[PDB]
Amino acid sequence: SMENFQKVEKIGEGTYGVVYKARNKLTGEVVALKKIRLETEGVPSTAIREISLLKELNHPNIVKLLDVIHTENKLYLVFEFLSMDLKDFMDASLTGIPLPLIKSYLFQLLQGLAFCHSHRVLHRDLKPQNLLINTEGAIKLADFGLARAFGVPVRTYTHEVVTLWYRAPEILLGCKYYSTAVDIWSLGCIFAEMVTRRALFPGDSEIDQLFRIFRTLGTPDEVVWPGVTSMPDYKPSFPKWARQDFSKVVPPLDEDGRSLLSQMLHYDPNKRISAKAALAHPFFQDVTKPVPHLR
Amino acid sequence: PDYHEDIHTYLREMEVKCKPKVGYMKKQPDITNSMRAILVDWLVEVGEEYKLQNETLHLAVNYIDRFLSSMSVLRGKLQLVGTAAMLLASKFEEIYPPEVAEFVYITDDTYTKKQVLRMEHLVLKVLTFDLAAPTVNQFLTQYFLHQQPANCKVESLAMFLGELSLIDADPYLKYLPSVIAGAAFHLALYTVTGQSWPESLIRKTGYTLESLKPCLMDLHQTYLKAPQHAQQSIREKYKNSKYHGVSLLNPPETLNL
Ligand SMILES: O=C1N=C(NCc2cccs2)S/C1=C/c1ccc2ncccc2c1
Ligand SMILES: [Mg+2]
Repeated sequence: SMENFQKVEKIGEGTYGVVYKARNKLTGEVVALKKIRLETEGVPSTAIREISLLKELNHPNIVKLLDVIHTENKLYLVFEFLSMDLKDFMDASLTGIPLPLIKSYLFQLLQGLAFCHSHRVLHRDLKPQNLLINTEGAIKLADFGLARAFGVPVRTYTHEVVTLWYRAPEILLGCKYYSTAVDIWSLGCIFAEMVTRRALFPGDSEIDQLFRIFRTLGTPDEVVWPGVTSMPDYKPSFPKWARQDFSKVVPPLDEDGRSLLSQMLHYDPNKRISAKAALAHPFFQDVTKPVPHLR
Repeated sequence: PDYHEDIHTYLREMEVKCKPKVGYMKKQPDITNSMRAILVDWLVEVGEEYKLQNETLHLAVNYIDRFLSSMSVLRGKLQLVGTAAMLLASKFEEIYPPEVAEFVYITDDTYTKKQVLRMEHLVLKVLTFDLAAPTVNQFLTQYFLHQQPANCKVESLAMFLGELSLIDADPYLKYLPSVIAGAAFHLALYTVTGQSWPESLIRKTGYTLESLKPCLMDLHQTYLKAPQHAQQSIREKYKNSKYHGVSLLNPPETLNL
């Protein structure tokens, strides 16, 4: 039961349920509690999926699930507590996030992500709000409520997926198959956001999102993305925007930074860099582990 | 191709950890193999009625066998375990799972909603929320990538044969999904094209024909005897054009090796 946990404060909602900060009254441990009220449709698929996958995934860059508690009107997930989410951190930072910290965070996220993909898990909601950081310099993937265990090869999965700003063009154009590449696209957007301090593609709708991506990466054609003109939601009326220099997209980034980002934001999912391959990109040659020096 | 090897290795790890107890039915006081066969055949019908993925069918059976491996159940409650298992599998695997009310409907007024919901919680507690189980299907789709070239009749027959193995705990509960999938694929490929388990899969899996023989011999018998089997929902399912009517094909009388 929740006799031993003292609720400190509500910190937000994400994907499903409400996340609280709490304290174990006996051990002192600070934890995060995700509450689920049992829509009487039983335990929700989002809870079912997050729990079995998070129990499979032990990695320094994936959030640690500590316990699962049922108090037969609710279901609690008990996580380790870190400091704050990456969105919190970026709103607080005038100052900027220094490059060595960006490199380090990106490096860790790719490790967390390669671990997911190697273990047949799509996260499908990678965004700053779902990435968690501590005082020591670590960053972890969290909120696996939209995740799933995929097969090889993939079949058609839920089309809803990924919050708009971070949503890969293959989902937007309605491809019947999507896979691991969609998590890479999302990390690309986050990479850019850490550097620019603003979201890369802040669309208010699907078409707005597509147009914002096109005005940065060029409208795709059959040479750059074989098959694209045949996709269900591709329209021949799409305006034809020219591709722009990556030195203009993320100006502070040096040669390797730009190279990695363009490989992460490649239109063709099959040609888009894997998280595993990205770990060896020369961008990371001088990677360290600085502290965020947050509060 | 990226992650395919890692995923295969990892699935080969998890099938061992997700394996039910081989001789649990002996320790079940009130239920039998035949009763479980009735239950599994019914799940096939449910899957057909609600147009569910085969993967969901396989997941449910794994949940059932793992649950029955630690909990004694009376014959009258076996179907409740089954219904709750199918519901969870649907929530795990399906884009659009059926509502709980639909699961209460196909029980035929046998159990109540509250009973189904409580059974869901019990199965979860007993399985400790570990629902991402490797299945025969998950290996089959991987094995299909080694065809030269892809043959749709071979795939359907493999899926068919792999599905038949779900019905009979004797002898298939002693074989891993990766092994049943191996035997199903070779047997399928041999029936349609006259070819055998390929060198490229020996490479990938490390299973040879010699290693698959024990399972392959059992599956050959089940296949030959499938029309006389008391449970028939799988033969009727794979009669349909959706699966290229592969259940209507003639099984071979010898396998050579
Ligand atoms: O923070 C978490 N967020 C989840 N879903 C999305 C949300 C982000 C922020 C509010 S809701 S699940 C989750 C678990 C968790 C674990 C440790 C934490 N440490 C510090 C701050 C938030 C934490 C959240
Ligand atoms: Mg018995």
